[PDB]
Amino acid sequence: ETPPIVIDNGSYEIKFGPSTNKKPFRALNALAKDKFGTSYLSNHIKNIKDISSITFRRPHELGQLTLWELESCIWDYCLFNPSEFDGFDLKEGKGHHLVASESCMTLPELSKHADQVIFEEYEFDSLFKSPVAVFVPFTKSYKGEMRTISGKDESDYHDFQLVIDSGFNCTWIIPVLKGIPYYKAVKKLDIGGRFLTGLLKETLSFRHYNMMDETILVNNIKEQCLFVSPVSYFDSFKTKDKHALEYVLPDFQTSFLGYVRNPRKENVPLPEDAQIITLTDELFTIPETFFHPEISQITKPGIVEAILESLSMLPEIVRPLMVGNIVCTGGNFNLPNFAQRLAAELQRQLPTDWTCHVSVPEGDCALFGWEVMSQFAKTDSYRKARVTREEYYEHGPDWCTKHRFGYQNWI
Amino acid sequence: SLDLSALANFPSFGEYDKKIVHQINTEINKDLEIKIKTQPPTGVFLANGIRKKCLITNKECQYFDPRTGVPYSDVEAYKIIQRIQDPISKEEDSDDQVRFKWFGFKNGGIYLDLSQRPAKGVPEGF
Amino acid sequence: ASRAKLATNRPFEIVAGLPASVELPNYNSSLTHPQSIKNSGVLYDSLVSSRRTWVQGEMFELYWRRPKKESPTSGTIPLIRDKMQKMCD
Amino acid sequence: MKALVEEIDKKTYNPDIYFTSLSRPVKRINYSLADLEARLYTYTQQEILQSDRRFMELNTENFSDLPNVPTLLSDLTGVPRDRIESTTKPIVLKPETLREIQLSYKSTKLPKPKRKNTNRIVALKKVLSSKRNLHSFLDSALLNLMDKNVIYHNVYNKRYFKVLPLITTCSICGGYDSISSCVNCGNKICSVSCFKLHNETRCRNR
Amino acid sequence: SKLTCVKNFVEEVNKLRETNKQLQEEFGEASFLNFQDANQYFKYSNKQ
Amino acid sequence: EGEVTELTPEDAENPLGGYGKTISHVIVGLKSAKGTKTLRLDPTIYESIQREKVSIGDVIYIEANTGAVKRVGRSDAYATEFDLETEEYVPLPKGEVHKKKEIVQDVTLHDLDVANARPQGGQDVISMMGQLLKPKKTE
Ligand SMILES: Nc1ncnc2c1ncn2[C@@H]1O[C@H](COP(=O)(O)OP(=O)(O)O)[C@@H](O)[C@H]1O
Ligand code: BEF
Ligand SMILES: [Mg+2]
Ligand SMILES: [Zn+2]
Ligand SMILES: [Zn+2]
Repeated sequence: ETPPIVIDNGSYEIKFGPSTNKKPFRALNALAKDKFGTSYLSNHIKNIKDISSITFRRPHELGQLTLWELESCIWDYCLFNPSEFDGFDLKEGKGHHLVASESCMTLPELSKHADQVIFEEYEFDSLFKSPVAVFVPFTKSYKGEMRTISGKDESDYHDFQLVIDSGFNCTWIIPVLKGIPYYKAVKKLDIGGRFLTGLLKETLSFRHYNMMDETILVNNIKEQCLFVSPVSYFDSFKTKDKHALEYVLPDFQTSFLGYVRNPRKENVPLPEDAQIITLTDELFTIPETFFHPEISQITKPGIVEAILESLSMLPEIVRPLMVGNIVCTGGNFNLPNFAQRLAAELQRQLPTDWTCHVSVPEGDCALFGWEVMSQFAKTDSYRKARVTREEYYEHGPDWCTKHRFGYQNWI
Repeated sequence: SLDLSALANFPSFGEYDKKIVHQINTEINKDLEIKIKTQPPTGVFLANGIRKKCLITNKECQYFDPRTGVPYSDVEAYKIIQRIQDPISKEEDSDDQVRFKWFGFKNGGIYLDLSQRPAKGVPEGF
Repeated sequence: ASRAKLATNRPFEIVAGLPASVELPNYNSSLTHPQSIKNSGVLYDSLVSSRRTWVQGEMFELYWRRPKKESPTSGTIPLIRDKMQKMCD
Repeated sequence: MKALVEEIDKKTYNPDIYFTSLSRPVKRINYSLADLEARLYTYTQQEILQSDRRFMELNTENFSDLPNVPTLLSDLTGVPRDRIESTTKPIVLKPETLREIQLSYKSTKLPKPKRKNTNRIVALKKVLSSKRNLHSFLDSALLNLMDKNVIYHNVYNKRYFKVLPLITTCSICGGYDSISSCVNCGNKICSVSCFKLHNETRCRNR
Repeated sequence: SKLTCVKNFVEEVNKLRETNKQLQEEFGEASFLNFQDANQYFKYSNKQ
Repeated sequence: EGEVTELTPEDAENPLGGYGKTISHVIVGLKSAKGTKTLRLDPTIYESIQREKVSIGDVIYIEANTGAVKRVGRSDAYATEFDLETEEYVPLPKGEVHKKKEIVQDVTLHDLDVANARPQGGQDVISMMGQLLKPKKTE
């Protein structure tokens, strides 16, 4: 007997840990090399001093985990090394129940490869993996603390729920019906954290000096200071000076990472040798791409279009309940005023009869997927659903990915 | 009300079969009105009142298939068309059943039954 | 040949001017808003094409064709009639 | 105030058309043989294709991966590579990677090896020695036409394209109080400073 | 003024109100909680 | 009240049903801060719409008490549709599309007397000529 091990293979950070553990760990799934060829791995990337031109190699080419080599390296580093990761150590893998996560639309061959390697090479006793939206309805099984907002004012899983999974790669609209996503109505919003970081790079480089290479600097900027307009783009643009902020550039002799200051608030003076970049419009004009892709000259339909289409493609009888039970998750949703604005726009688009209740977890929304996945893993539903090592051995390798987990079973 | 019974039929985190996807498409099709520009030709008669000639048999067409819109002369014609449809003859010697396949020829294509027994004397691999 | 060059990545290929694939069509997986066979007519087009081709195809080597019109070429019609003998249907 | 009597010419007058108009200063003329050739040979398809290519370019993180975009875009859309390379104007694994992994091995310490042989183990080596890119997977015949088209395309929106209103902002600073279109290429500007910036750096007709 | 139709409105309102009373008796304890059943949401929507 | 999204006039199911144009009900779609509603209107309300010159996107205001249609203006959403245009852009109405309010006012008896003596109704030329006249007190 052993508690299941849960790992969330993020395309930008990996959230993993034993089911008994309270809070998960972090693992930047990216192989880096600096200008002088010295290569950094996983959390070593956070330890870089030559920020300027560090190049990031990743296993997820386009949201699809293609290159196994670095995936295996990162897995082995995070699973084996106990010293950095609070003593957690996957001794040898055999006789360990593993619940994992993957991109909601993975190629059948890629999923076959994934199941084959994770089963034969790692030799786990049992394995489950699926998109986080599959685990989202299970939130009923535990007393979660998730704040909720309604758009019309200022048996261990929920049968009807709609999941918006906004991560590093892409924003997914995944409606799940009684724990199986309605895969023909699944719609992908191509906007995501990678795009948003690139747009930050672009607009910083246009308005100020060229920051096109300063990957970790712009990432720290994005972490420190972005927000969606509380009402509309016009409202934020009118008071740009009132809500203006300045970000202090990193000083390699004192701080490899920069930081943001609020000019209005009283704070310590900056040294005269420190270069400062003021942000007055890019704070809100960049996040507004989500609702108005024309702003950043993108022909794709936006988030409200995508959500309304996904609602439309659903069965008529169930779609109002799906509207009422929409839940938001992912790294991107943590940025302020995104959930409120999305709820307001969604209610404004829908007929007055229906009401939308939007619930987003408090705190860092990226960690929510790991939490709900773990709380699901400790339920009888996981015990019934899970597939065993010998049962995989009995079937030919395509059988598992084509029946147990992958989209192919339905479509 | 019947949709609620259909909803209970929907997969419930189990091992359910593809047939649901047909219902899914049924709901999906409801998204918008169909902007069919030009209505397809219908019926068994020409504009002058003369009966159409069967494409299968060259007999004068007697009936018209409302689902596919292919007019047919006789029951045999309809059956042959249906066998062209339903490629997997779900009887579930099964491979010996008439299996029409389409072969592309210079400037056009023809339907060929791979179960056709060729003339006596064909070599191995014919 | 002048038929519209199919948009990239369609789940079908245009063979002999018609949408076809080597594998058996999986409409249910691939189509969200399938037009009826009535709406498509692809089957109809295929059938007409098939029959016409069988009337005009390369199966048997062609040897005589009615000449596309005091030209003596009219007088050759009875000669070509007599050069063959008549046999039953 | 207002002219109650107007004189008109029956040739020039109609309600359809109202028109009025005025180091050597002269209109620029474009010696672009490519553009002239295009003119004689001939959102639009080219415009949306360029916008999509710009979107995909902006999505990618590392600058060194920029000249690998056209192959990926051709594989994803299905369009020929030469068409996107020429008509549209923009803006991996080696044994050395194995050596870097060997250097990366120094962090991991715990795992221990073993020995066995079978063709299953040969295939186990084969997956762990692929060294092939997502482009190879998409071009691979094992990924079927229906599977590929469903997975990439079906998740894209097909009927709704814009249901929020349309918001135009300054091309330099995003302002909206006043807007006008520059005489040289028709992109939209809001202020004199933005006009000077568009003329010096931005404007694309020069 | 003599042919006003107030009785027709009142009668139809009472027939609706008695149908609604029967439906409320059938449903039981009505609530505005988040719906997890199609039947419950349908009945609440019909009530409103 | 709200912003018009759709306006699809319908004719009678049979041409013999009515006279002349034989215009049946009109369907209008209004948008508010709390959602949208599709309304079915009388042909008289459609005539009022035609009189007020309402197009798609204009914020309107219909009183079921009398059947009077008012054109508030254009939505602020479409403010930047054209970079030079004379249009009174107005924000999207707050609250629900169909809001019922109880109005309380204090009116004098003399106010009623004046209203009866000098009514403001009528759109005839005679009405306009009387409107231009000074409001002299009469016994
Ligand atoms: N404090 C923050 N502020 C804004 N965005 C954040 C913050 N923390 C994380 N993110 C976003 O979350 C993304 C990573 O989310 P993650 O859960 O790793 O998604 P995925 O599952 O796609 O890997 C990053 O790209 C980043 O843009
Ligand atoms: F790993 Be993710 F959701 F891009
Ligand atoms: Mg994720
Ligand atoms: Zn400007
Ligand atoms: Zn210009």
